[PDB]
Amino acid sequence: DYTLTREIVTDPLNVFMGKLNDMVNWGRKNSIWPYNFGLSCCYVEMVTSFTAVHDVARFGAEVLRASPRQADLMVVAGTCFTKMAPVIQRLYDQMLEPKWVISMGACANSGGMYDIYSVVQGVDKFIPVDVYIPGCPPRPEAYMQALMLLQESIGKERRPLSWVVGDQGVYRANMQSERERKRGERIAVTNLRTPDEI
Amino acid sequence: MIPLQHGLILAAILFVLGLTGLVIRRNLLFMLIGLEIMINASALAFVVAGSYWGQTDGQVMYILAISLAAAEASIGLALLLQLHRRRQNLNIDSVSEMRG
Amino acid sequence: STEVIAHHWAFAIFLIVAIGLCCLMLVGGWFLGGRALRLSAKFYLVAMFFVIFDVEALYLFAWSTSIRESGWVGFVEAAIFIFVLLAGLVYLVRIGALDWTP
Amino acid sequence: SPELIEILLTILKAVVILLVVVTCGAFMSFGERRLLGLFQNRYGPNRVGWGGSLQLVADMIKMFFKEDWIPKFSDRVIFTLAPMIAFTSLLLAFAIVPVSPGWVVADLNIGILFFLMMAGLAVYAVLFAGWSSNNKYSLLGAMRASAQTLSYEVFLGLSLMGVVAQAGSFNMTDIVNSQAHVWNVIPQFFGFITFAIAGVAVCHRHPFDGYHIEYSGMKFGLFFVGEYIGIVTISALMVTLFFGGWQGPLLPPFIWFALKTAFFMMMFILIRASLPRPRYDQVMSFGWKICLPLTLINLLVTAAVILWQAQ
Amino acid sequence: MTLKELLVGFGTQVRSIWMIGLHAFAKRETRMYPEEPVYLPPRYRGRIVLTRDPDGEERC
Amino acid sequence: DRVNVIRVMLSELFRINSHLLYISTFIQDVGAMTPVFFAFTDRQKIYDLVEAITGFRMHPAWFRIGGVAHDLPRGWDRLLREFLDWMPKRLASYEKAALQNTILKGRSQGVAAYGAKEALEWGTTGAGLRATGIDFDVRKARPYSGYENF
Ligand SMILES: CCCCCCCCCCCCCCCCCC(=O)OC[C@H](COP(=O)(O)OCCN)OC(=O)CCCCCCCCCCCCCCCCC
Ligand SMILES: C/C=C(/C)[C@H](O)[C@H](C)/C=C(C)\C=C/C/C(C)=C\Cc1[nH]c(OC)c(OC)c(=O)c1C
Ligand code: SF4
Repeated sequence: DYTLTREIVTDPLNVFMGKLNDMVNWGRKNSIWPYNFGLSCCYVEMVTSFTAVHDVARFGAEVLRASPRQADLMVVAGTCFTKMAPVIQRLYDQMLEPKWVISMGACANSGGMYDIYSVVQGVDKFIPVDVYIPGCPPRPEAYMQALMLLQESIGKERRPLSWVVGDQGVYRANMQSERERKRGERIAVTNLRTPDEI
Repeated sequence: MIPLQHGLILAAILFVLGLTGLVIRRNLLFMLIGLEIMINASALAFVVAGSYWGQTDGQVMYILAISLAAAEASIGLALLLQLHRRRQNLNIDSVSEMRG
Repeated sequence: STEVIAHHWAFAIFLIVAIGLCCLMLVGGWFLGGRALRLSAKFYLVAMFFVIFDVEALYLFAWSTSIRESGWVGFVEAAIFIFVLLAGLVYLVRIGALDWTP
Repeated sequence: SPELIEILLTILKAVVILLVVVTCGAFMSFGERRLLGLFQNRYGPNRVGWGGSLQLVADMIKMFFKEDWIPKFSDRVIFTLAPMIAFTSLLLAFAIVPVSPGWVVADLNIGILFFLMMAGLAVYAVLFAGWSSNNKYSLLGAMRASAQTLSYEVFLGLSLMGVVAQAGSFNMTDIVNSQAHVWNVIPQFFGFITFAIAGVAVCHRHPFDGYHIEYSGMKFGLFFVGEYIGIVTISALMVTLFFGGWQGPLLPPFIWFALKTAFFMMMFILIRASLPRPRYDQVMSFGWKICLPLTLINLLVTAAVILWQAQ
Repeated sequence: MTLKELLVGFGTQVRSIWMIGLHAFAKRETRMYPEEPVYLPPRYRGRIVLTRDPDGEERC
Repeated sequence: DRVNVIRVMLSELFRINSHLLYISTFIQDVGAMTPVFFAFTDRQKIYDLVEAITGFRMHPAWFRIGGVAHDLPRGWDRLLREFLDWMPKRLASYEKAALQNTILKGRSQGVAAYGAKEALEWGTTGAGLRATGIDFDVRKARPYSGYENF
């Protein structure tokens, strides 16, 4: 099952064009350039993930450009304030295709604990979001897990290869949700370690 | 194999084209550009003349020519900066107050 | 000689293939993918210093390749040249022309 | 005819040198990532391929299939023109380097002079990128960077003039043949350090590093690969000018050239990873007040020593 | 500037270069997620569950 | 007393975490890159201890009205001893590698300086007030939570 934005359609993918599309998606998922955007706590956990004790560089995502033109992925790592919501919208509009959005934290997901007059309740109110991460803050390894989720989503999509030949239509993959996928093993947990130990 | 007349013809053509660029343009920047075209064309003429005779005299006068060109560029661009600072425009007939 | 014309051909092919590869990968970058104040005079000052001292540098370029045949008199002339150049440089430094901050 | 065979062999050697140095620059960027990881107690990119060696191909594919974006109210020709300047100037600066006896592109009688022409033409990339972006922030940043690289370019040839004076010629074969007994790093040590500083600064490397916040896709790739091509160029130049070139006692000469060049590239990596960044005016003062008189005094002392031995 | 502080600065740059070069030979501090499983303390606050009593019903 | 000692322990641990982040970010603002990676490794050691104590890294939410949430786990002293053995050599290494560099000194010394009067009239407290020589720490002038015992 696939989603069009230019709807619900089927997989359209000839075998040579599919192979080149596979290599294009492979090169796109194996090189993701996030935008250096410092909002709040979750950005500090992102730069914790970037450092040597964690080494997100192994996935080829250590670039962290300061310009929206060079960067591909927008990580909303913090609260969407009413003053910074046009700033986030302009920074998203100043990006280039392909563009992916990862919302770090309950602030970026839904507004989090701050149901307040000066906070936008989630960045998905006005920009599309590819991957959400819960946590306040999510740990750096959760950020890497969402990075592999984004890589899996990129490796299955079918973007147009060229702007002169082909269907100019964004083909995102309706992946199986992680809750239903991991319900087979999360329920089977019986005994955990007692909290008195370390 | 290359005639000397061809080299001086090319140098003369570049020089007189630089003369057009100096005359027909009111902008002082293009006037300095045309001046540099003329002095570089005359330096090309000296190099052609020295290369015909097999002597380094043309290259020595070329070195003197480009030294003059560099220093003239410095002075002319400083004067252009002063004109733009104190008049906010580069019109060369705006600086025409002294006459008669 | 065959060696000199062969190396001229090699240099020409080097330049042509470099330019062709660079513009070709420009063409490949453009072809693929789907669509969606007043400055200060200090810049002029340091640039004009650079130009003047590059002409002094070209004179020293001409000198340095032929020190052996010019003899000691060439060393004396270049010493006067370099002393004048250093006097000009000290003049520029001391009056705060080369100091970027005021 | 044997003449055409020799011509074709020379052309093949030249194009082999060209693809080798371009691939070496790209893999040197990959080695930048890996060696920064090694210096910073981590791994760097080591998942895309065997040991991470296929990260470069994926990155180049990503920059190839990125949507190109020339700004709407920019100057198209100048904006696209700055990256071919930044690539081709340093590539043709590498073009004069003799990597091995017989494996030379062109035995130009100017040589290091031709490197000086290419280094002079290299500043137009920064200036054109600043102006053509139609951004006053990029304009100010490129004005500062171009003033930096002019103030450090003004003594580049004067640093090289000690090696030129000791060789007695502008040809690089004579330069690498005059280092048979002793390498030029020993007499021209002050020239060596001034040339190293100037070569780092004209390549806009750390700690001499915005005017790139408007480029994206393959133009940014052009700028960056041209910068690494310049790194390889400066390393090979200092190998050929101060460390004997290809000359070595035991190993084949190309192995010596590659080992010295790789040592100088890893010195580039260490210089970026170690030193912090000085302020703009401090860099200006160091480039004007210190380096230029040092090169002048070095040239004077070199000439005095050369004329002293030849009584 | 004064030659003394210039030489001291050059020596300090050499010291920083040598210290990073010594760091090049050290052992990696990278915890290799996801190949290396991330150790978490027993009382770490993550995914929320509802448990069961030893009889077998739901505790809530 | 045990509540006071526990809260002092966690406050000092988070103070070391914040100071490590501050020093690394200042050094990165000057231009050196490696100390931010090394200081975040040290912050990961701190986060290991804090995860063992409370159950979270950044916002433990562990203090309570009248005490703390849970008790100290069985074996926290091993992690604290490991951290106290890990820190000082690395801190001296950070000083030698970046904080004694003369380029960093030229960038940072004498920049945005103010005396005690400017700190007092603007309400600046902390290191900005104690760099003026005004010895005013809340932990010593108006003590709280058992800081007198240390
Ligand atoms: C292909 C191979 C090439 C690879 C690279 C190898 C060479 C790297 C060269 C890097 C050059 C960096 C130059 C930096 C110059 C900085 C000058 C400056 O002004 O620095 C500021 C600092 C303080 O300035 P000051 O005015 O005194 O401040 C008072 C106000 N607070 O002033 C100071 O701290 C004074 C000291 C400045 C630096 C002195 C020179 C250091 C050179 C770099 C270290 C080289 C180590 C050996 C490298 C390998 C050699 C084989
Ligand atoms: C082959 C072409 C390319 C573009 C390559 O893909 C790579 C990306 C090139 C290079 C030169 C590698 C590394 C430099 C870099 C872009 C970032 C390091 C970094 N990393 C951080 O986090 C870990 C930071 O902390 C916030 C930083 O400040 C800094 C500065
Ligand atoms: S979700 Fe929590 S940790 Fe993240 S920015 Fe919001 S308050 Fe901070």
